[PDB]
Amino acid sequence: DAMRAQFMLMLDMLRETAQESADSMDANYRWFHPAPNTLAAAVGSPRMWERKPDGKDLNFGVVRVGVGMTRPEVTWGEPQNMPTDIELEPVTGKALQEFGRYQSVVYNLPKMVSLLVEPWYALVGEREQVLGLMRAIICQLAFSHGPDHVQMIVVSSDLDQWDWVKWLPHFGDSMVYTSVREFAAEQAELFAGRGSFTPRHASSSAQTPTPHTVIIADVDDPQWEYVISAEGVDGVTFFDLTGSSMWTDIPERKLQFDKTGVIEALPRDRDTWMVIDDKAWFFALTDQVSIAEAEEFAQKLAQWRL
Amino acid sequence: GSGYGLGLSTRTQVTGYQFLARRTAMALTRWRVRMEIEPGRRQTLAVVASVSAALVICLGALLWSFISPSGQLN
Amino acid sequence: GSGYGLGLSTRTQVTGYQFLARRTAMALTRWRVRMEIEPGRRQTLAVVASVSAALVICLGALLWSFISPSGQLN
Amino acid sequence: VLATGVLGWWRWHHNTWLTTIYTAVIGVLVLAVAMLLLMRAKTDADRRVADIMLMSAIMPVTVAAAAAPPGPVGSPQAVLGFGVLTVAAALALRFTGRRLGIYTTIVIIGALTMLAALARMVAATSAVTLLSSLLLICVVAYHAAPALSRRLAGIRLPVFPSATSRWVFEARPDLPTTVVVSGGSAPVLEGPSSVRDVLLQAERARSFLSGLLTGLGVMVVVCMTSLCDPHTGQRWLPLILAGFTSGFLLLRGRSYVDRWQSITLAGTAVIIAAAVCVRYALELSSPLAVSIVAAILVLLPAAGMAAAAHVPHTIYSPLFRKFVEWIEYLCLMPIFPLALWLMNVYAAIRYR
Amino acid sequence: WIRFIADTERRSQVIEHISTAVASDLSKRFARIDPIVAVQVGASMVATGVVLATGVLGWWRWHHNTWLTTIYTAVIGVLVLAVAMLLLMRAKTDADRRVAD
Amino acid sequence: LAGIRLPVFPSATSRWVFEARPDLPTTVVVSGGSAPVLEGPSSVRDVLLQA
Repeated sequence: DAMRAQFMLMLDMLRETAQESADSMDANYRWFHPAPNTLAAAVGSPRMWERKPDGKDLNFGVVRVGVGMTRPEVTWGEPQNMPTDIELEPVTGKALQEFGRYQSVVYNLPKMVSLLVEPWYALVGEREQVLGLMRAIICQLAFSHGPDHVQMIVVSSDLDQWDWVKWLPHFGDSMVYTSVREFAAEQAELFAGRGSFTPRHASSSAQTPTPHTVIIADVDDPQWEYVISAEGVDGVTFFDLTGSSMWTDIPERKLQFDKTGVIEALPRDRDTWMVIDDKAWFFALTDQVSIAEAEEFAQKLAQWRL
Repeated sequence: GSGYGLGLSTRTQVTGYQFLARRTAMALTRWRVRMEIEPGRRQTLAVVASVSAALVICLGALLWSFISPSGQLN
Repeated sequence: GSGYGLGLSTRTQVTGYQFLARRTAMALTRWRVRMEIEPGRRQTLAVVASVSAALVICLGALLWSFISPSGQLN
Repeated sequence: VLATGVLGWWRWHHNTWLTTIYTAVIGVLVLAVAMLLLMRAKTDADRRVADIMLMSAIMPVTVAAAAAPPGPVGSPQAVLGFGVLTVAAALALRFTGRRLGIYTTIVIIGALTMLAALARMVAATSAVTLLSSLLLICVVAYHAAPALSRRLAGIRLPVFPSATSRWVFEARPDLPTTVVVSGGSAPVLEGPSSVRDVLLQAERARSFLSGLLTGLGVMVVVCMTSLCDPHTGQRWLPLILAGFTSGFLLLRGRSYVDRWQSITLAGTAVIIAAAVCVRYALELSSPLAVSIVAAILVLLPAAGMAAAAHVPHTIYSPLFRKFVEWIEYLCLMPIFPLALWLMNVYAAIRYR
Repeated sequence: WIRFIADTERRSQVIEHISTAVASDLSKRFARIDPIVAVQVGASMVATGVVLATGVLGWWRWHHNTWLTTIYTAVIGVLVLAVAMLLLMRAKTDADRRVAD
Repeated sequence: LAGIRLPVFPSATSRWVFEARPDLPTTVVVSGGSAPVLEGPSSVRDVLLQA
């Protein structure tokens, strides 16, 4: 009993050490990626348009999509001289096992997606879920990055939904289209000129040209096949709000929304963004804003210039 | 599942559970698990000692009964 | 905390304190602490021996009063 | 409740069916109102209202049944009354899941009282014997209290040989549960379902224990103050038993850190002495007796206030801290050997 | 009223082993006994004690005419009053006053 | 009766700190020789009167 007691006691002091490191990560990630409703008040603060592309800033091109599970910064060393299966004492056995199961992940952290990792991101679900997340992504990009680094395009028939876009400066030009035939005449003339998609990383960020392009697809026109079958172009990223079969043919680029608003996707590494499994699983709880809330945010941002 | 039902068990598993019962019992009354000393053991044992003292005395009375009963009149 | 109040204590602490007391009692009486022999305990045990011998004689006399009862003038 | 009172006073003097028959409808009516209130209630304020009404309905229902048997009021009426009271309180608790404390207190005094009256009914056993036994059951119940409270609150302790398998450190973690609010319709997730229950089981556990201590407290004071008597032969025997019992409870408090739990234990120890002092002055009244009782009744609590103020700011050596601990064990040991002496069991065996 | 309301988002906390988890949580949601409350309890018990003593002393006078009742109560009254007076002069904080009152 | 205080034990709940910041020295005064002087920690100076 004395040995059992001392073992339990030594286990809890490790727990405290784990929890302290966990607090540091909560404070750090929030400081770089706050929730969308708080950004409106921060517009005047120096945190706005703070991100840099110059290699050392690993957060460039990263956008917050919601909350979920993540792997902590701790690195566990396996126990030496592990007794064989028939030799393990029952009380301490489950303790070290359950300790390992729960203390290996930390709950309620902000999840993110990187534009530098995929040609497109297919959103599949009901209209409200799809449009809500897109509005959230747009405003997050708009607060952290300046117009000298990001430009945005929308192709949609339901113009009543994209009306609020008018106030944001990132949608300017030296810009909403009704169909691919229209988009092809004006915009594709510029973008088809060079390249094909190539996944990047932080060190590579210093070499890519400064203006990154975000394209929103909401028309389901079959004419998109020309750029899509060519596997896109570098410096561009498409978001399909319709869920057309041409975009939906790659699980590694498909995000599925449940009735509860939970998003499921293939798991990706926190440090390399590489896909780690071929089966879809829980990813994040969706964050979203209304049309009124988006326009309010855009108006506050519209007051400023370089 | 596992752990459910009336499956077999062993003597090492019996002490293992009694350790968790004593440890969780103090966590409700003292709000600390350090168990520098284990007062729950002592307090229970004290009652067992008391009962034993009661049993010992009443057996002595029965021993007395055979040595000098009530029916020895006249 | 800093030791105020009536908190519990272990047997290692009980003799530990009692040793610090014997050494200080010697210091007030002999002005030295080398303590090659510890006469403080020795003088105390002799008293305990005296009390023990007296009580045994009392029990003997009390027991004799039950073996063959008697009485006294009043 | 006042209505049930006068009806009770009548039944205590007259052998007519009036009280049982006339009270039954009164209870049914309040109960009916309570049922509707519980259905229509949605807010916390409503629940408070609903709970008060429901609690009030159990009283008439209880006395109505107790008054059902014919003839002089006695042993069987008590069995019926405390019996339905026990079932009703337990039943109210199970489905309501609220007000855990007050209902638990009712269950214990009912249950033990039911077992007390039942013995007097089935066998011609004296109150002396019937009360001493209740004292012993309550003494062991205090040691059981922290454990018995673990079961009712739903704490479970897993023990299995790791599924007959080696460990898997990289096992897929459990899915976090999502939660919502009526006004704040936007959902948020807080954590694994297995862990959230503990934070709820604990709050529930604290309540069962607090009630269990209170119910037992009432029983020891009622039994002890009944055993000691100023006219009965060997006056000092039942009184010494009251002394050790008080000592044991008074020291046991420092095993409990909670504010109301600790005061109830200390209070239980003090009130027993006060209660015996009054009983010992009224009967067998005399100048020495009232002179003595008046002194004890004022010095005892006074010393207590003195101790409470000075102990928290003074230092004591290990030899003394270790001495007070041992008083507790020394107090517990004599209870069983003495209770049987008061019950004459040893004399009963020696003369077979 | 126009007001600034801060963000409530923060990480969750989990402890798996049942005993440690019960102790941690149960210590943050309740209040433990402390020396401040102990003194108030002590004062309350003595107040309850003396009213019971005067009660039984009065019950004797209702059936006996001796001076005993006035003689005995007078000394108690003076003593209790003397202590209260001594405390009021020494009180420094509202906590002390509740004891003295 | 003279108040000699035997050291209080740590109750087994904390590690020892080998060098906490030293204890503050105490000053003394004389009327005629108005110049003050210092001589040691309060805990040590008392024992010389305690003995």
